[PDB]
This record gives sequence, structure tokens and C-alpha cells, in this order.
Amino acid sequence: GVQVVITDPEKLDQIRQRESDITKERIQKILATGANVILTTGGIDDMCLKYFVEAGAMAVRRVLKRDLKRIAKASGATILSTLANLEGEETFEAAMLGQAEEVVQERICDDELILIKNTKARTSASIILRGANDFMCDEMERSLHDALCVVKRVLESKSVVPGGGAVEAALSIYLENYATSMGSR
Amino acid sequence: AEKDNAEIRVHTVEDYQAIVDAEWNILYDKLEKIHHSGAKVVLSKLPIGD
Amino acid sequence: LVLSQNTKRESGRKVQSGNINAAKTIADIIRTCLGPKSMMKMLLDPMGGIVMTNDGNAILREIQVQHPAAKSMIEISRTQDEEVGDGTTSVIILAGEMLSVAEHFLEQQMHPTVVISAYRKALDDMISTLKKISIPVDISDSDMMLNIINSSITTKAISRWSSLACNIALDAVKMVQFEENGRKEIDIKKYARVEKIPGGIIEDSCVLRGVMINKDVTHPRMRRYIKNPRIVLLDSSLEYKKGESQTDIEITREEDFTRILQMEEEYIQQLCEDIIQLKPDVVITEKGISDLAQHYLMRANITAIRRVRKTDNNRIARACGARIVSRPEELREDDVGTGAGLLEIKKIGDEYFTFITDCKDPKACTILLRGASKEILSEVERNLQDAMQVCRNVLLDPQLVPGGGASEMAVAHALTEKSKAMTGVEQWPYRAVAQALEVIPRTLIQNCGASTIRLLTSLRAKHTQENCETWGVNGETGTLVDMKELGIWEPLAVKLQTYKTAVETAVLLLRIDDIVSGHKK
Amino acid sequence: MPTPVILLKEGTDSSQGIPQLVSNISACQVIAEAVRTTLGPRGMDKLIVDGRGKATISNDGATILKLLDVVHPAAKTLVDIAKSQDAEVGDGTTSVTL
Amino acid sequence: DGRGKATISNDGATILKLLDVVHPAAKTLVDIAKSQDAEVGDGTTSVTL
Amino acid sequence: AVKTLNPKAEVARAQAALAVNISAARGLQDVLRTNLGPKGTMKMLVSGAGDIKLTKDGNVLLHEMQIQHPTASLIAKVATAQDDITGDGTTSNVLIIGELLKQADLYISEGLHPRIITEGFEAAKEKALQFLEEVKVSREMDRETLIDVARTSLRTKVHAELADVLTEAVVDSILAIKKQDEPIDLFMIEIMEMKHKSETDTSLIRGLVLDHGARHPDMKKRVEDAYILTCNVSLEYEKTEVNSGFFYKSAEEREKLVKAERKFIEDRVKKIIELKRKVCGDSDKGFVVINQKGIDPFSLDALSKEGIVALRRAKRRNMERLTLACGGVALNSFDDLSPDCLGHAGLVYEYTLGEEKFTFIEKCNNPRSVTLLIKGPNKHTLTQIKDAVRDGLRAVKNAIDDGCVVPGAGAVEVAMAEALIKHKPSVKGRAQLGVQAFADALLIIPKVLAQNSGFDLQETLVKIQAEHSESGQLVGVDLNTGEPMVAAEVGVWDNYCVKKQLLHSCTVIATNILLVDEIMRAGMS
Amino acid sequence: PKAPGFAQMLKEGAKHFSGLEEAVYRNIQACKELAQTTRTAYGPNGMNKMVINHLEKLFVTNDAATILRELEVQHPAAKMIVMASHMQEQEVGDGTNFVLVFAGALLELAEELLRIGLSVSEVIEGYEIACRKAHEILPNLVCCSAKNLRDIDEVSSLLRTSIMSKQYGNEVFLAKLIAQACVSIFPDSGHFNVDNIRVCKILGSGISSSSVLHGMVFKKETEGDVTSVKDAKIAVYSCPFDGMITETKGTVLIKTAEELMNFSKGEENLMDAQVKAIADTGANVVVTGGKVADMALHYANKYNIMLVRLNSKWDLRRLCKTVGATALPRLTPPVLEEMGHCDSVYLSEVGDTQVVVFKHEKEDGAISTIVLRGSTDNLMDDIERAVDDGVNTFKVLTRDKRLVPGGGATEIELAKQITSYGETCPGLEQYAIKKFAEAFEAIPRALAENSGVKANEVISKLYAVHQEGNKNVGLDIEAEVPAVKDMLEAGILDTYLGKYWAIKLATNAAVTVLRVDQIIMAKP
Amino acid sequence: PKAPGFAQMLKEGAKHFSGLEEAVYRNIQACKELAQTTRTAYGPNGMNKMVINHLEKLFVTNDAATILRELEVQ
Repeated sequence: GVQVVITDPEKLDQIRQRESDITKERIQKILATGANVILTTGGIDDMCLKYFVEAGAMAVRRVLKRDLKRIAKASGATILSTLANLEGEETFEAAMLGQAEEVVQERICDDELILIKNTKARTSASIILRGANDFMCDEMERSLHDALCVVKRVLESKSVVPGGGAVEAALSIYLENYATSMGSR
Repeated sequence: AEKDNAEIRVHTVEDYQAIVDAEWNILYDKLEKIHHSGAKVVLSKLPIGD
Repeated sequence: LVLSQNTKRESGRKVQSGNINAAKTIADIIRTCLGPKSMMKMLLDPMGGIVMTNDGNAILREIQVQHPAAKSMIEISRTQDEEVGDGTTSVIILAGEMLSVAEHFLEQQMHPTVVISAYRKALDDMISTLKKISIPVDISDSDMMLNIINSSITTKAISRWSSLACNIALDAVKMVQFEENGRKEIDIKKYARVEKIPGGIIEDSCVLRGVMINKDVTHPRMRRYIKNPRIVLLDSSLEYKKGESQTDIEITREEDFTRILQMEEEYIQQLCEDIIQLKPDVVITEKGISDLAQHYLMRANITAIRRVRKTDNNRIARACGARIVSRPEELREDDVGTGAGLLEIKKIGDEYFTFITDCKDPKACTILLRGASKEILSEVERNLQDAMQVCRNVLLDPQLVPGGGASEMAVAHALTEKSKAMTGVEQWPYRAVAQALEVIPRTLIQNCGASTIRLLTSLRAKHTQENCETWGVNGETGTLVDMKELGIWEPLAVKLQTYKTAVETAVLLLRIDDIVSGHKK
Repeated sequence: MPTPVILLKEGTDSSQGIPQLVSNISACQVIAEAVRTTLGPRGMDKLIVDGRGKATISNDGATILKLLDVVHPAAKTLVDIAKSQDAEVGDGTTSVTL
Repeated sequence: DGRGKATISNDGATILKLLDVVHPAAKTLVDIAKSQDAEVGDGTTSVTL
Repeated sequence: AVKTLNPKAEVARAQAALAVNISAARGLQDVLRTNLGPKGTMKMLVSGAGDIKLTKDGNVLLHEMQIQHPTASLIAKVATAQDDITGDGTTSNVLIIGELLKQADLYISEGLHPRIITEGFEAAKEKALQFLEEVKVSREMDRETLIDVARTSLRTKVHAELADVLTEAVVDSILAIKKQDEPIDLFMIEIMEMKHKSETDTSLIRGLVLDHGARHPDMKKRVEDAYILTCNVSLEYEKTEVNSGFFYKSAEEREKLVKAERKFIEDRVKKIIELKRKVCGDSDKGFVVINQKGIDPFSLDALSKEGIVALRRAKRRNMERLTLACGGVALNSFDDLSPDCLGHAGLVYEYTLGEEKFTFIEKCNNPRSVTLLIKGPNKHTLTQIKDAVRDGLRAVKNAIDDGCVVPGAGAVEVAMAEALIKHKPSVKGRAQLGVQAFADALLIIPKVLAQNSGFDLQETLVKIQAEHSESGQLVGVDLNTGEPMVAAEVGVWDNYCVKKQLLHSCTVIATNILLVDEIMRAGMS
Repeated sequence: PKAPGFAQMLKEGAKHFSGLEEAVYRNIQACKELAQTTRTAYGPNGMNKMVINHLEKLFVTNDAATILRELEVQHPAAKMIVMASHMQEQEVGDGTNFVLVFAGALLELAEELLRIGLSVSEVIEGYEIACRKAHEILPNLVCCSAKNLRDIDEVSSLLRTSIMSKQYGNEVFLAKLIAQACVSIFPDSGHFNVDNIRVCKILGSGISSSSVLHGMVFKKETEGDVTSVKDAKIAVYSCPFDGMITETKGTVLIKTAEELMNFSKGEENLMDAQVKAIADTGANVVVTGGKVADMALHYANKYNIMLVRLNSKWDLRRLCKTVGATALPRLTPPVLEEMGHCDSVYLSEVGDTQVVVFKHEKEDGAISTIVLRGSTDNLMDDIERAVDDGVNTFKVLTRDKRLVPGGGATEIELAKQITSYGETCPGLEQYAIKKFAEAFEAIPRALAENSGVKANEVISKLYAVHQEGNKNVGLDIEAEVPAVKDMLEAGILDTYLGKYWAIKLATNAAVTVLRVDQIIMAKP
Repeated sequence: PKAPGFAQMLKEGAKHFSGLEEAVYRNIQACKELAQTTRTAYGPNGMNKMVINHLEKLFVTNDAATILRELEVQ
């Protein structure tokens, strides 16, 4: 709610000055670490963009939270909701950084998507689909999601069942025989 | 009631007391002027304080 | 009531036949549009304008449908166009005829899935065969590139302007290569802006080694002509701005009001001398410009242009090599607009324009299209889009294929041999695909207007001869012509994506067997 | 403005195959349930009133089916069997339908 | 009036004011009624007659 | 066919939609053909709003007569482009299109596939363009030449007398415009109209006219010798962009803050006053101020007390025009102000008409910007004569731009006819048919001229179709006797740019239109 | 049946007109409709008219321009001639009547030639040449070049023509009052501006009692007393008469107790000081259009100051001109030099209407006002319209000079001269010029029809007596003698400029309307 | 928009078919419709059929002629 009230006009200019210099120094603290790639679900302003260009780093905005969490898990970077420390001063540490061999935006279907290859901390896997229409592509991604589900089940439970309906093939007769045991209705 | 519209700022509580006292002193001053005038009948276009 | 209350359903062979009918109709409404002999199609848009173009993609994009599979085909066409530019002159036709022969095996009670597997094998063999019958070609050699472009465009209205079109496309594409990827630089087709200005003639249109800005000088004094300008890109507004943090002021002494009024003036000045410290010549911004800053820049003899679209800003920056800047105090001489061979502001007639030409090594460029009227110009620019797209595809792959249906016939007899060596139930679908391929040259023939049956037979019989695979169909003569001397060549990736999407269309449609309406969500 | 030419009349209903057949079976079962209770030494009779308001009770199933004016085609065959057995041998028309 | 408020009058000008005249020529007469009412008084009646 | 895809959609087919297009073009050309030719009859249009036009320039008709046939809208767009380039021949363009398509139908109806006639048109356009280039008459910027060109353009639009009056004005303007390399037709050409006293009395004014007047009584109406101050910075009050509502405690401080608030504008006006008094120490000279923004009433009082004329809120090109008129230095910051930045006029006064007010700037030493003050008895006639003025201006601009000029009255067209018909089937043969048709269609201009002028078409065309001898001249059609005429001698011309542009545009339009087969309509509900 | 063909579907529903059929018949018919509409209009024997607008407001009228303004018309060339006459009125005054009659006659006679097959363009040529010849011959008809600047008698006699034209009953009174108005106004802001005269409407006390004041008037209340001083000192203030409120949101603030007392007291004291300073310069009367503070008027009453209220910008401008004192946006400086000076100012009652009067005597020149008295406000509208038309007439007179003999006599001479030039024309246009000359008989014709005497032999006798050069003799107004009258002695004159301009505008309207052949009309 | 042209208004509301499009597609499609209609008809393994007329009368049938008689075709 912090209203800014002026009784000495001599300072409005400096006020406005730091209103951006705060972000400027935050950015400079980030970059002095030597980080060349930054991601942010939150907004990214042109002020930061031009600074990054002058630094030549990598910047991405409005990324979904799950994706960046996966990024941290893969590259070994640390999700950072803000800059802070056990002491009040806002600092940033290279130890927070994650790694991956090469990061490229590439044009697939005249739309540029961003790739991250071979994070050293933890190997990650992503799959790109190519197809004719959006209908076939999203139905096949549903299919692939089912694929990953069943393979996960297989790995989690080291146990398999013969497919093609052998299940009830056996079950019908086995239960048929077991039925007479009960003797009831 | 409908005189000039003004915000007021007062640090000392005693000054806030003085402020309310001074408002009522405004009205009392007006009334004293009226009485010491020596008249007994007063008419007003505008509303009269109780 | 059980299911959904006013949701229809339909099942089985009826559904399959209906989808096949829809696909066949979709193909049919375009079968006339292909070939150098092609027709010219024009559209009535919903909201008043007129659109005329041969390019199938736009034709279909201006179609709404009710049957779903038609919509699927529409999307397929738009995808192929996006990826490759043309071939959509043929892709949907091929898909439709593919399906039409495909249905003939449905009443064979042949279940779809096995036919699908046959199609997949067919695609594999077709890809292999086409790769076997490619020709690698140099990319630097200009006139072969021009020949390729002429080949890929001599189907639409720009044919008679082939020389200009090919020179335009070659110039534009060649000079767009962001070498910052090491030896893996990528060209992009969103910096190759296209500007449609009426009047003049096609012959007047030319490649401008720079950018076009549909704006004007803000004040009379700035010179409209400069040899070696220096350019500064101000992304930020150049004027006094809202204190973003809902600031307020409570003045008490008289001088204070006039003083704060002077303060914004002073801030404007500060920005001004910060700019002029770099000895620029040109000021560009996407935002507004204060007339007071305009005054100061005028006093410095500096040209200023205001409120230009962000993409236009990016293109200008790529033109004069400078980089955009949002902080005047942080301006660097590294972003000085060096590399502008000439700054000028002409009159096209009732409108000023901005010319920035003769860059040292311009990487961005916009094409100046000057023709008869906006709709013909739009047709021209669509054709240019297709041409420059296939040119970039070549610069990604130096492999070429003989078109004119020749490759199609090669694939045809190749699959025929594979089939007669490939006994089984799937054999019939395989050769069915082979025969379905034959219709591209067929359509060429009808659009020419010659004896389709005898010509096609002569073609196929000719192409049983192993010694020649370059025999194709001339557009105008309607006679068998070996493609080499005729020279109608196409990039390999084009025809690759063509068949590839085609068989994808086939599988996607053939798996469909039922319809459900009214989701209401 | 041409239009596609239809095959049969507008609204000509058609339904082919296994769904059609199973629908017919279900309809026959529905007809059965209208008569299922009827036969038996402890069996049953129904009351059906026409649109004219004249009441009519019956235990013989064939009479009931005559009163239940069936619209669905397949069940008309069953009701016709009811008439046949009624003209031939008598009760068990109920049983015939079951 | 249409609002239900009664109004009796003997001065003719008041009455003519109440009788909202639509016909044009008579509007002149009613205006004369206003004129005489503002000028000299009764006989506005007589004026109209 | 697409009906199965979509029921509510609509299509034609090849023969059908081709007939649709040719019929629509033929109807459009029938509507328009009454216009071209000085003997032509201009048209009055009435908008649904009750407004009124009385034009002849076809572009107005097409843009303002609402039509639904698609090709009609297409042709309207191409004509609009044409008008944005040159000004007349829009009529000629649409007539060419319609009649060329007519001949095209005559031939295709004989079973000729259109593409053949397309190619014939291409070759014919090439040869015609070559001939047009070689035939253009290179003429210098003689005043009488421009006069004749303007008269030829103008007599298309108005009274002969009105065009005669206006021609001198337009040519004097254009002569007084050029900086020998580049006219721009915008700044130096001020087009204003006053509902006043005549249509004839419209005349060039050597200076600039402004569309507003003084806002105070003490404002002097007339100024003998004027010094001009061109500016746009506000002399009205304004409050800073940042919220600055302030407080005070004594009622005297209320007045003090009022004075302070005014003080900044007080400084602004005082700088101007001091400049005046420094420069206009003499009594006679007059000081006038033009502001693109407003002027405060208190500022009005201040300037009046010094007897200074000031005007507020002029259109943003007016300062350009003042710069090119009185050479004043358009400035913003009054802080950096000098006598050298002033502008000088020989005379400035105010003219009051109706309720509006007007301002005159007079007797610039070397004016480079002027005003075609349009006097009009009637509002519609103002618009009509204004369109005529713009037509003439653009025509003269093309004339000066291209060092050549084409003889008028369609002599170019009979020349194209005789040249094109003088092409043996050096073409591939079947294209000779299309070439024949194109040459035939070219002859429309003389045809419509004669028809509008009443003479019998065929016999006049045959008569003029007499290239005389080795000196087979470019022969125009007389517009009052229907007899062969040497256009160059009688001085009836037109811009090469016009003919070249119309030929190219019509060729492209026609070759595109003849290549459509069906006109479909499938859009969202 | 039921299905003819269209070869052009270009229109989405609209009117296409073509084939000269509209020019030959329909457009001409519309013009004749207007001609019949206001044929009764012009004439001393012309009788008045009333019309109600689309918003049901009465308009008693004799002027043609006003009545045309109240008929919302749709045929286009009807609008052509309408707005032509409208601008003519904007230029000269009366003549709207004249020009519409001219247009009707010229159109009607032109269509006859068009029917007899004359070329439309040739009709144009003939009409133009005839109009130009008439312009050439007109100055040769001027008589009685009345030159007296500021006499009352000459100008009264002159303005009698227009007043008599648009009001036949009350020539003497209106003549004398408007003449008093004209002489009272000198060249002060430049050559007797029409705007320098103001008109007020006050019902009751019939027309004969209407009067003129050498000052200017207000129908507004008063706030203090009602006094006049033979040396009345007037102060003018565009700013509202109150303490100058900052435009910025200025909220007065306090910090300690005594601020309230001192702030209210100081407000009182400084309003008192301001108004006192105003009184110190002796100004006894103050005017403003802005809001009046109650404190201010209270102090004014204490100091015996007069107040005037709610004036609009134009009103205070008028008052500024009347007293010649400059309005002051700053409330403070009642400067001596720019301070008011009036003979007398007071409040009076007329027609149960509070009236503020600035009764004046000004040698240097003042913008006076006329007071209109009588019963019917509609008659006020008519009579004030006529008076303003007369004022315009006097202004045009002052523009240059040269009264011309009215009563049609001038126009009969025009007809004779134009015809005579006609037989020396020869060429197919001879019929055009002859018909144009014939057209001028419309005016005397109209005077006859509104006079109700047999027009034809009146015109014949007029011709005959005009065969002897009696250019001053014209149509009488008398049933006993439906023959003739000599205009010059009767003083029935009118202005050169008015006739010249009416003729030229009528010519322009005609040449425009005849010219267009086919019409296009989008749906309204 | 909303207004293409007709070069022939000869019809008061009717269907004009032309261009071989009907012969190539629509007529053939109708014939195939009939073919599918009674493809199941013939055959010892052909199974019977029922149809109700426009007047709601049952017709169990295997014969093709009878069933065609009961479909009122256009």
C-alpha cells in the first residue's frame, strides 16, 4: 500500500531512478554469477531484456511452473522464488545453478521451441511428436501417455500378464470348476 | 456541516482535543456575536444547529 | 432418455463411406487448380473483401465445413502449406485419390488395420525410392537456384514475371542468414517483410536492401535525405512517464509547482543530451516522443521517427546491425546505427515512406511489392511466400527430385516390383497405393486438355524402361517430356512431406468408424 | 443453387445390422413382459381401456395383445401368432408368446 | 390534468393554459391569453371573445 | 459440388461465373461510360444521409455507389489505386476493362480457352508499351504547355469557363512550388473552401489561409506588416503528469498559490512579449502568433495588452505551410528564442464569414507554400470543384515529373490500333486472336468520346482511322464536330504516366479476371 | 409474367434514374413544386405563412428562406435551389422570395425548350450568356443613388421597401424605429455590423408601443438594490465573482487550533478588502457570467454595489461593447481606463418581466437594441425576422450604393432589353435567350396573383407604358386601379446588389440543375 | 459478399444440373445406394427383409422387385 508522498521535490528523479535500479542491481547480481540462461514464470520486462542482450544471456518468460520444477530436477538448479539469504542482504550463489550441455531454441513447424540437452545433474527425457493435423497429434500423445503409464506399472511391479485375453480365457474355466465347491446357489 | 472540505492531521492527542474544542468554539463565537448583537429573533435560509 | 438427449450417432460402413465421400469432394473442389496450366481461383470472404489465389491452402482456409473429416483435411492442407509453401497445390488431391482407391478394399470386407500396415510399408518404400532418385545440387550456383524457383512458381500468376520473381526470392533469402550458430546458422522468414503498395507496375517492384517504414518525419526540420546516418533504437518512450508506484506530491511554497513543472522538462533534456553524446543521426522508437525532446533533437539536427511496430523495430535493427536500447543513459556506441548506406523519406503519392538502403552486409530485408491493386498484390505476395519458402528448403537440403509426375511414376513401378515380389493379402493394397499415385500426372493432363488415357499409358510404358526416370509430363504441350531438358525441378523435402502427410491422412481417416455429436462443453 | 439428390424420401428411417436385430429382440421381450404374469393356475389377467373409455379386462393373452395395438413392426408378428393360436387351439397363446 | 390533480379556474387565461391546444391557430389565441394575463388581467376572457 | 460439403455455401461454375464477371463488368462500364469526355455529363449521388454529390470523376461513383458484385468491388479497388496515383482515367480504366472483357467473351464463346487470349494480351501489351514509350512527346516545362495540360484535365470536370479560371490558379501554384527537383503537393497546396460569393471567384492566394480566427475582441483585425511566430508548445494551462493536488493553510496562501500556478505560463508568454518588444520597437510592425495547441484566456489577455495577434489549434501541417510561406522557424522551446527565428509576411488580416472565422497570410517575399482558396456558392459544388482541383494538381505533378507528355483525345489509341493490327502472327498464331481483340478494345476511348458527343460511332471511327501519309499523324477526335484532329496542334494532351499505368493495370486486371471459373461463398454464419 | 429481367443487379436496393426522363420531367416538376410552394410568398400583397417543424414549433412567416428551412425536403435539386436561396439570404437579406421565383420560372421555361428539342448544353450556353448580358445592362437602370450617411429620413424612406414587403400594415413605426437604430449605430468596429443590433421579445402592449433603446437590455433579476447614476461606473468580470479557486484540487489544511478561526476570519476579511478596492474606484455596478459568492454580494450590499448575473459569453461581450470597458478575467484590478461608463442603468417591469436596462447616450457609438411589444410571440418572431432582414437591407445599401426601381419595373426593362438583344443573337440559342427574357415576367405575375387582378393585361399595359422609356413605372397595388403605378414617386425602391446577386445565384442554380441527366439514390 | 451473380434466371425455383458432375458423381452414387440397399437381398445365404409402406403396412420380403416397389424414390 506504500504511498509515496513528496514534500521536497528535489528527489522525485532519484526515486524514479532507483525504481528501476533495484531491478538493475538484481539483474547484475544474477549475471555477475555468470549465469547465461534464465527462466521465469513471472513477467519479464523490456528493461531486463535489454540488459540481458547487452550481457548476451538467455531469457524466457511465462514458463509453466511444472516445467521449471522439472528443469531444476534435471539440471540440478535450485528453484528460487526470490533472492535472499540467511542474512537479510539479497545475494545469489553459483551453487544455485543447474547445468546442461547445450540449450537451443529451434524452429519446428515455423514455431520456435526451446530445447535443453543433457543436463548433467539428472538425465531428463522429453518427446516431440510430429504429425499431420492437431487431431492425430493429440490423440497420439494420449496414446503415448498411456504407454508411459503401462511401462511405469511394469517397472514398478516386476510382473507381467500374457495379453490377448488369456486372462479370462483361463479364468472362465477355473472359476467354472471352483463353482461346484460352494454347493450353495 | 457543509463548510469548506478539509482533511486535518494532528500528532498530539491534546491537539486533537483542542481541534474539536476549536470547532465548537467556532459555533460558540458565532452565537456570542449573535447574542451580544442584542437581537432576539434570528432567521436563516440555511439550517440551524440544534 | 439415456445417452445425451440430442446427440446423433452413426456407425460402420455408412460412416466409412461418408468420410470417403467427404474426402473425395474435398479433393474434387481443387483438382482443377493444379499445374502450370492451372486455373485461377477467387474467394468471397465473410466480411467483405475479395481474395483470389491459386494456392490451395488459402482456398481451403476460406472454407468452413460441417462434416468433420473435411475439417481434418483442411488442417492437413494448412500444415503442409506452413511447412513447405507449395505442394498443397497437390497434397489434398493426392490424399483424396489415395482414399478413393482405398475405399475399394472396404467392401472387400478387408479390415482397415491390415490395409494401414500396408500403407506404412508403402510409405517406407516410397521414401527410400525417392531418396534413390534424387539429385544433389550446388547451393552457391545462382542460376540453378533461379531455375528451381522458376520451376516451383510456374503454376501461379507470377509466371510471366518469372525473372523478377526469381531474382527477388534469391536476393531476399540469400541475404538472411544469422551466422551466430557457428556453421549451423538458420534463416528465418519473419524478417523478410512483404509490403503491398498500390500503383505502379510489377516491374517497379524490387528488393530494397533495408526496411520500409510507413511513417513520416515528426517535424519539418529533420533532413529527409542522409548519406551515412547513425541510428539509435529507443525501445523506451522518450517522454515523461507515470510514476508507476502511484506517487503523489503535496507542495506548499509557491515556487514548488513551477519547479516540479521544470523538473520534467529537465528530465527530458537529460535524456536528450544523453542521446546526443553518441553523435547519432536517427532516432527510432516504438513508443511516443515528446515534442520537447523533439525540439532538442531538432536542435541537434537529428531525425526522429515515433511509434513504430515492434517487429518493424527488430527488422530495422537487423538491417543497420545496431541493437535495440531501452535506456538512454545506458546507450553504448556498440549500438550506434552504423551500416545504413542511405537514409531517405520519399513520397509514394499521398503518403510518406522511409527508405534505409545500401547496408554494408544487411541481414534483414523487406520486399517492396508494387502492382495494380491490393488483392492482386496479395496473390503476388502469397506466390512470393511459396517461392522463398522452397528456396529456404533448398538451402536446408541440396537434394532435388524430377517432378512433373516423373518421380510419381518411378515410385509407381518400384512399388509394382516390390508388390509382385511381396505376395500376401497386403499385396493388393500396396499396388493400389501405387496406382493411386498415378493421378498427379493425370490431373496435369486434364488441366492441359489432352488424351488422358493414351498419354498416361505411354508414360507408364515409357517408365518401365530402367534407363530413364526423368520422363515427365509437360504442362502445356501435353506430351511426354524427359524432365532434364524441361527443367521443372523441385526440392526433395517438398515431395517427402507431401507423401508423408498424405499417408498420414490416409491412416487417420481409415481408422475412423463412428460419429458422435453435441458435446456441449 | 444445386443440392444433392436424395435416395429416398426425407426422413426415411433406416437402421441396419446387429443393433437392428437386438432392438427387435428387446421389443419382443417387452411384449412378453406385458403378458408374462398372465398364465398360471395362479396366473393373471390384465385390464386395458381404449381411447374411447370402454374398459376391457382379459386373461387370454391374445385378446390383450389385440387390445395392445402394437406399432413396432417385429412385435406385430408376435401378436399375429397370438391370433393364429387363438384361432387354432386356445390358451397357451400366452404360453406361445412366452 | 392527466395526473389527476384538479384545478378550477375563472380567469380564462389559466383555463386556456390548462386546455393544452394542439391545433395551431388556436395556440395564437391562447398566447394572447398569456399576453393579456401578464399585462392587465380579467378580460383575457373578454380578449378571447 | 461443394454443396455436399456445405449446404448454405454458394458456388457457380466455369462458364457460369465467367458469364457473371463479364456481365457485371459490362454493366459497370455501361453505367460509367456517360462520364468521360468534356462533353460528358457529371453525376449527382445522394447518400442515405441526405448528402449530395455532383461529380464526374468515376472513382467517386464506384466508391460511393454501393454495389455487391465482387468483381465490381475489385475494379473499384483498382480504380481507387489509380486515383491515388494520377486522378483521371479511372473512367478510362474501367471502360477499358469492361470492353476488353467484352471482346474476350466474344472470342472465348467461340470455344477459345481463355489462357490463349491471356498470352495474346501479354504480347500485345508488350508491343503497345514499346510504342507508347517511343511515341511520347518530350516537352520542357513551358508555362503554356502546363496550362494546356491543366485545361485538358479540367474540362473533363466543370464549366469551360470555370476550368479556364482555375487553370491559371493551378499553373501559377505549381510554378510557385517546385524547388527544381521535388514537389510534394501536400504542404504548399492548401485546399480550403468558403461558402462565399461565387464558384468562379475561387482563386489562388499567394500566401496561406487559416481556418480559425482570433479569440478576443481587442485582437486587432488587420496588420500592415506582420512578424510570424510559429509554435506549438502550450500557452494554455496544464498540470504535471504526476498527481500534484496541493494543500494550504491561510486563505492568503490560496491566492499566492494561484499566482504561482499561473507563473509558469506567465514566464512563457513574457518571453514572447520580450521578443516582440525587442524586435517590434517600431510602432508599425505587427506580431502574430500561431499555436498548434490552445491559448489560455489569461494568456489571451496578456498578448492583447501588447496588441499581439495569436491563433490556437491549427492543423499539424499548417506550421509546415507557414515555414514554407513566411520562412519562420517553427520552434517548441521558447527558452531558446531569437529574432532570427521569426517569420515575415507582407500582410495579415482576418475575414469573417457566416459564423466561422478565417485568417489570411499575404505577400510572402518568396512564398513556397500557397492556398487554393475555394469560393463556392453551394456545399456540393465545393466538394465537386475540390475533387477537380485535386485531379488537376496531380495531373500537373505527373506532367512536370515526366519530361514527356502524351497527346490527348485518344490519338494514342488509334495509334495503338494501327500498330497492333500491324503485327503479323509473329505470335504463336492463336494468340493473334487475342491481340486482335485487345487492339479492338483499345479503340473505346474515341468510341465513347463520339458517343457521348453525339456523333455516329462507326463512321467517325473509320474516318479518323486514316493515317494520312508517311506523316501519318497522331489524330484525335474532334469533340464538337466529330472530325479528325491533330491533338498536338490543338494542344490537347495527357500524362504519359496516366496511359502507361492504365495500360498495365488494365492488362493485369483483365488477365486475372478472365482466369476465374467459380465464385464460391462459404463463410461463418 | 411476374418476371422481367435486369441486366444490371449492381444495386442492393436503390433508385437508378436515367434517360433524361428525370431531367426532362421529374426534376423540373420538383422545382415547379417549390415554385408553387412559395409563389404566394413574395408580395406586398403577399400574405404570411405558418409552418410547424418536425418538433411541433410554430413558425408564422412571410420570408421564403425561413420557411424553406422548416421543410425537410428529399428531392435533391429541390435541396439545390433551397440552399442556393439560403446562402443568398446569408448574403443580402430579402431575395429568397426573388431567387426562388426566378428559379421556378427559368426551369419551367427551359424544360419547354428541352421538349422542343434544344440541346441541354446549348440551353446552358444560352442561359449563361443571357445572365451575363443582363448583368451588363443592369447598372444602366440605377436611379436615386441615395447617399445620405446618417440621416433618418432618407434611410427610413428606403427601408420602407423591405419592411412593407414582409409586413404591409405597420410601415411607419418599423421604418422610424429601424432608422433610429441605424443612425444610432456609427462605424465603430467597422461599417455598421449587422451583429451590432440586438433584438428582444417582450409580449403584451401591441406593436404600436414597441420602442428602441440607445443601450442594451437583459431579462434577468437583480441581487441587491436598484439604482441608476447619471455617472454609472461599470465593472466587468468574465471570472466568477468569488475568491479565485485553484483549478488544481487544493484542499485547505490546518495543523493547530487557531487555524480554523483565523482561516474563516481571513476569508471574510479578504473578500471584504477585494470588494472594497472595487468600490474604491467608484464602480457602483458589477456584471459577471460566473458564479457569485454570497459573501461577495453581501459586501456589495454593504457598499451599495449593483450585480448582474448568469450572462452568457455573447451577452457579456455585448455589454463590453456597450460600455466600452474591457472585461477583466482577474477579479482584482478595477482599472480606471477600462472601466465602465453608462448614462443610466436600472431595473424596470414590462409584461410581468424583470428587465435590466442600460439606458445610454453615446456619441462615439453604441450597439443599440430594439424592444418589441405586442401580444403574440409568433408575431414577434415574424416581425423581428422582418426587422433583421431590413437591417441587412440597410447594411447592403451601405456596402456600396445605388437603389434600383423595384415594383417589377426594373425586371420589365430587363425583359425588354434581353429580348431585343435576343433577335440580334441569331443562332439556335436564340430561343434560349428569348425564353430567359420571358422568364422575368414571373415577378410581376406573382405580384398580380397575390394581388388578385387579371395578370395578362396588367403585363401588357406595363410593357406598353414601358415602351416609352418610363423605367420608373411599375405594378400598382390597388384593386380600384388594377393597371399601373410610377415607382419612383411612390419610393418603392430596392438595392442594386440584391437584384444582381439574386439573378446570378438563380442562374447558377438553374445551370446546375439542368446539367445533370441521370440520378443515383442510395436508400435513406 | 452475400450476392454472387446468375447469368440465367430462367428457372422459377428448380434444380439445374450440368457439367458431367452429376453423371460422374451423383447419379453413380445413387445407383450405388440402390446396390447397397439390396446387396444383402440375393442369396441362398441372403436373409429376408421387412419394410412398411407409406400407409404403415408390413412387408416381410426377400424379393428385390417387391421391396423396390415399397420405397418411394426421388
